[PDB]
Parts: sequence; C-alpha cells; structure tokens
Amino acid sequence: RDKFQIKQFSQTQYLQFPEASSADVWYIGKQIRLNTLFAKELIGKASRSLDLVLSWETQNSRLEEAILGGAAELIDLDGANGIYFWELFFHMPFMVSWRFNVEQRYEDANRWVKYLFNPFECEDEPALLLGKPPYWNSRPLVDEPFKGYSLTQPSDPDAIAASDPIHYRKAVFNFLTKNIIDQGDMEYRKLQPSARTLARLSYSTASSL
Amino acid sequence: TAAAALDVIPNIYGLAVGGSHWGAPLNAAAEIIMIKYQADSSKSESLS
Amino acid sequence: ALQVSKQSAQDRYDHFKELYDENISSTEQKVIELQSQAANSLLMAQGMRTAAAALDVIPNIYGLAVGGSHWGAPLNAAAEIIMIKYQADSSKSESLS
Amino acid sequence: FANRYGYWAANQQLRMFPEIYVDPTLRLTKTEFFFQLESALNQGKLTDDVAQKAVLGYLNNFEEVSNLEIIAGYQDGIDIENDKTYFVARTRMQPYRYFWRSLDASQRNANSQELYPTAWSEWKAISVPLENVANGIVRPIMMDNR
Amino acid sequence: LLDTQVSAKVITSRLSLVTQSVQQYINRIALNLEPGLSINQQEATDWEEFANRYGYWAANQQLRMFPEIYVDPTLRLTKTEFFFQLESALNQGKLTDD
Amino acid sequence: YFWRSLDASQRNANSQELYPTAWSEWKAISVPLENVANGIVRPIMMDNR
Amino acid sequence: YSQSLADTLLGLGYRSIFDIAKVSRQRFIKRHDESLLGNGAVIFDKAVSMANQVLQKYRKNRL
Amino acid sequence: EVLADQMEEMIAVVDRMEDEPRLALVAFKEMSESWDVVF
Repeated sequence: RDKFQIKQFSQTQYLQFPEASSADVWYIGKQIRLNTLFAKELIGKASRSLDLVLSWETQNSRLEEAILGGAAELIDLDGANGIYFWELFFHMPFMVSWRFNVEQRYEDANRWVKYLFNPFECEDEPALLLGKPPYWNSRPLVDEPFKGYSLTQPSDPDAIAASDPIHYRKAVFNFLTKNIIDQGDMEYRKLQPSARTLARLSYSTASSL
Repeated sequence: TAAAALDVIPNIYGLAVGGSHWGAPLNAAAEIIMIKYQADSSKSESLS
Repeated sequence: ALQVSKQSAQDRYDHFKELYDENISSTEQKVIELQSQAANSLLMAQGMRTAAAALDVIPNIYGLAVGGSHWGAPLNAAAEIIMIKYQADSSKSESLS
Repeated sequence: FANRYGYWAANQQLRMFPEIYVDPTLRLTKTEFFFQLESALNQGKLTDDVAQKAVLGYLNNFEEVSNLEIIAGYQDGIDIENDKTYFVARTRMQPYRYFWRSLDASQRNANSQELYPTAWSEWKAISVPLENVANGIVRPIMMDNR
Repeated sequence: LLDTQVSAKVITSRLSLVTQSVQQYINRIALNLEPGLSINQQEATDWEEFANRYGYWAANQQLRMFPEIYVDPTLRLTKTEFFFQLESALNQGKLTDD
Repeated sequence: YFWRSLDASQRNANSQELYPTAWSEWKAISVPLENVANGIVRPIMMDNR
Repeated sequence: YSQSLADTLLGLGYRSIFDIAKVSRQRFIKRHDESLLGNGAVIFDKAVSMANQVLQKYRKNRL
Repeated sequence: EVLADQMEEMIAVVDRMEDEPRLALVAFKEMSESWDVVF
C-alpha cells in the first residue's frame, strides 16, 4: 500500500496535487485550477446590457490566484471550465442570427452578426480594441491556440472543425456574404423597376467582399 | 388562503401543540402556476 | 365574346396577391404564442420538492410525543415532476405542427 | 466503394473544406443546458423581441452552474497515473442539486505539454430523489466501470 | 461611379443617375477605408437611414410629423399587470354589444 | 405585495419639479411567503439587483 | 474669461452655435487648442441641446 | 444568527448599508431592554 496528497486546499478551493514531478506521465508541477469567480464580474455588466457582454473589453476582466502562488490577470479559457465562456460568447449569439437569416429578418440577423465581426467600423472607443483584434469582437476567434495534437490518431472533420480559429472565422464570413445576397433578391423579385434595380446597391457590396 | 390557514396557526393545543403544515403554501404555488397553461392553450382554440 | 372571356382568367388571377402575400395576421400569431409559452415547464413543478423536503427534514410536533416527518413525501413528489414533462412536449408538438 | 460517384469525392472534400462541415447541428454533449436555449426559440413565426427573452432565460441559469462546488473525488482504489478520477459537486445556494464528472489524464502531448483541451468531461445531474443525508456526505464509487 | 459597358435597352430619369452616383459613393466610403477618410461612430451608426431607400426615407419625418399615423392602441405597454385583464374578456371571434 | 420607483433627476429647472414620466408602475412579488415578522418585509438594492 | 472664446469662435470659427448642428464629437474635438479644449469638453452636453432649442418656436404657433 | 439572549422577542429586521456589498448583513432594533449585539 501507499498514500498521496490528493487533498483539501486553501481558500481558492483548487485541491492539492500530490507531486511536483507529477502524478502522471509528464512533470506538470503540484498545481491545478478548478472553480472561477466569473459570475461576480458578470452580474453587474450583464444586468446593464447584453451589448456590454459582447464587448471585447468586458471579455478581458480580471480574476485572482495568489493562494496557489500565481496571478490570474484575466479570465483564462482553461479546459476544465472553458466551454462555458464559448457557449456564452459565441453560441447564444449564433442561433438567433441563424433563425433570423431564414425568417426574412436579414437586418436583425446582421444586428446579431455584428457581435462577432464588423467590416463597417474603424472608430471604436478603446484604443486597445482599435489596435489588437481589430475587426473581431469575441476574443476566442483570435485568442491563444496550440497544435490540436491529442485528437490526431482518430482524426476526422469532427476534430479539424475546431483545431484553430482562422477557418472557423472564415466560415463566419461565408455566412455573412450569403446574408447580403439573401436580402438583395427580395428587392429584385415581385417589385417594380426603380425598387428592383435597388438590389444592385446590395450586389455591389457583396462583390466588394 | 386555505394553505395559509393550514399554516399561520396550530391544528392542536395541549400537552402537545402544533400541526402547522410547513410545505403547504409552496406546495400550493405549483398548482396556481400550472392552471395558466390549460386556459391559454384553450384561448388559442377560441382564437383558432 | 373573347373580350368577355378574359375576365374568367383575370378575376381568378388578380385577387390572389391577397393570399401569396399577407398570409398571416396578428390573431393567428397568438394561436402560437399561448402554446410555446409552456417554456416555463422547467419551473412549473419545482416548489413540490422543497415543500416535500420541508415536510420531511424536521418534525411537525414536539412534546411527550415528537415527530410527524412524512416519510414518502419526496419520492411521492418525484412522479408528479416527471409527469409534467409530457403535457409540455406533446403541446410543443402542437406549436411546431 | 459500396456506392460510388460523388460519394467518393466527398471522402476528401468533407474534411478539406471545414466550412462545409461547420453547422450548429454539432455532436452535442451539452444536453443539460443547450435545450434551454432552443425551447424558447421553438416558435413557428417570431420577431426580434423573442430572442431577448430566450437569451436571458438561459443567462439566469448559467451563473448557478459557474458557482458549483466540488465536495469529493474517487481515486482508482489504490492506483495512480492515467486515472479517470470521478468527482461529485453541488449548488451552494441550496443543497438541492448534485452532479458528477471526470477527466482523461492519459490524453496529452509529451513535449512539455499537459492534459489536452478535450481531456475533461461535462457535468451530469443526479436523478434519485434524496432528501436526507449524513450532513452533506454523499459518496460516489466505481464498480468495474459502472 | 458610372455603369459602363452595360444596360443597352434601359430607360430612366437623369435624377436617378445623379442620385445613384452619390448613393453609391456614400455606400462606398463606408464599404472600404480607401481613400484614407474615416467615419465617426454616430455617422457609422446612421447609415441605418440609407440601408433601404425609397418611401423608407420620407417616413423618417412623416411618422413624427403626423402623430395621428403613430397613435394606435398597440402602445409600448408597461401596464401588463392589468391591461391583459381587459383583453382576455374581449378575446372572442364573433361577439355582440352585451 | 408590490414594489416601484421614481426618477428624481428627471425635471425642468425653471421652478418645475419631477416630470410626469419620472415615476414607475407597480410590479407584484411572486415568491409564496406565508409567515412574516408582523408585516416587516424588507427590500434592498444589491448593485442594481 | 468667456468673451475670449466669443471674439474668435464667433469671429471666424462658427457663424453661430446653431451651426454646430453640423458636427460629430471627434470632428469638433480635433480643431481646438488647450485654451479651448481645457475648457470645452463639457460643451456638447448643452450646445447640441442648443442645436435643438429653436425647434418648435415657429411650430408651437399651430393655433 | 441573533447573537444575543432570548429570541421570540420583537426586535424588527433592518439594514443601514454603506460599504462592501458582500457584507450587507442584517440588523435588529432591540435586545432585552437596551444593550447591543456583537453581530
């Protein structure tokens, strides 16, 4: 028999990890994270508006780590909890826009797609938001990726559809470029000439993308 | 009001006193909340 | 007679813009809304469990005799919570029909 | 090669263009919460207002999940390394909800990497109507992968 | 800003071509940031008022300038705790003065 | 039981007071209360919750 | 001090405060030195209000 | 908890909040005859 310090832990609740040279294959250190304080950062901002939640400046809010001997200078997309950021910062924004695109609500679908991407603005309020993304407004479309390694041996499109953000964001562009044309044809069909020809003001923006 | 009258005061007094039915109001709220649906989904039959 | 016959086709045609457009009105929208409003069937039952638990975790009476905890109350309540799902989903099927 | 033309070319192009494969109709494991967006959007003809009621109806629920507290974890009897290591957790605001989940400590890269992003599961709720406990002590255990 | 090499059979007013040139330009400067100009966040909000055009533009004034067009019982109602209790009795398909 | 509120900032300065729109309308309370300390129920504000 | 603005703001820069109905804030902020900008960041909270202050003085007359 | 002797007594429930929202704990207008509570 034997025993190990897989144990209760101080105020940030993360549990003790039993070995610095790891309990497993590689030397990951005697450190782990579990819970998050994110709700205490969100409750205010989200009760003020949805439009503040779908701000890149809100997404960069701070947490704390000093009890394990580090610092959590922003909300980190860590795999034990990270999905709940993605679910909130992408999927809820997406399904509304998907329904509205179909149901003749094209400019309302645009008002939701404008939380992901903005090929119409160059003059936002934060100098860091003007600088860094710059066009993309949910940070997991740009924030720190790596490899895709440990799903390679059974590799499939079910793996590769989320290896990296670049092809995922180019798919947002493919949905957006359709949405202009899907409205343009509704001006050309069944109307009269000076309204039908107004569709060329849509085809001339689609052909600019 | 029946659930409240079965709660705010005891059922019995003596060597033993009590009988206030603790869960009665919250147990009643679910029935009040349920009743809305049978009416609105038959107002939909009226307006259909 | 050919000039007369034109109206047999023309009157059969030119009405139908009142049916290939304006195909919905505000009353037949409420015919959906009062079906789909059953989205609160996540909430319609939940005060059951807490009431049953409050009738169990502590006694009804104290004295020479103490007790009154209603043993079966939570498991008796679970069947009602489980039942409620069906009336909502089989009327979401009327909304989507 | 069971059926042939167009079906064969799709063997490559359904991997080689990810934008063909991306749709909201994912392999969803998140069934405990993702249904609670759709059941508000479950309407035949709708307007721009309805989405805000649907969104906030999810966002009320979301914060309770983010506040879940871990109570205990089952090590593999006496073994260590590459364990599934089941954990049990509950809501703090009332002791009403209990859940379990797990992780894949074998799923990694060797080149100074750690557990891979997919190597962690998602919470499942517990169905059995418990009402009395020894002061929050509920114990999970593994019975040859039951 | 001119439709060269096309439209050999079409007829329209000169005002439409004049309009179309500026109409395209005020789209084009918001469509891309060459030449090197920029648009303030108010101006970049307010292309909402030329997204779709004829009749929609004139309504920007006349839907304020004639209040009788805007007045209907379909108000922004906050009184939902009681105003529904009038309608649920009037919720009938064919009815009488009683 | 019900709650409501008012907008004490919404006014005109020229010897006017609170403007006609500057007052809200009653919302009912949903939670099934049955016992109280003799009518003493207390509302409070938690950073605009 | 205020007349030091009204000498040259009204001398050349703008004909009147009513012509500030042209602007957007970044357009207006760009043009001004420290002797304006250090005593000017409050202006559009009341001057754009001026730019809709004449509004009904020629329509309240509907009788 | 009411950290003073003999509950059942009418003592109201009150607050006079001023700093730190996560420490917005309640207050009571009496205990026994005059004295305060360590709460």
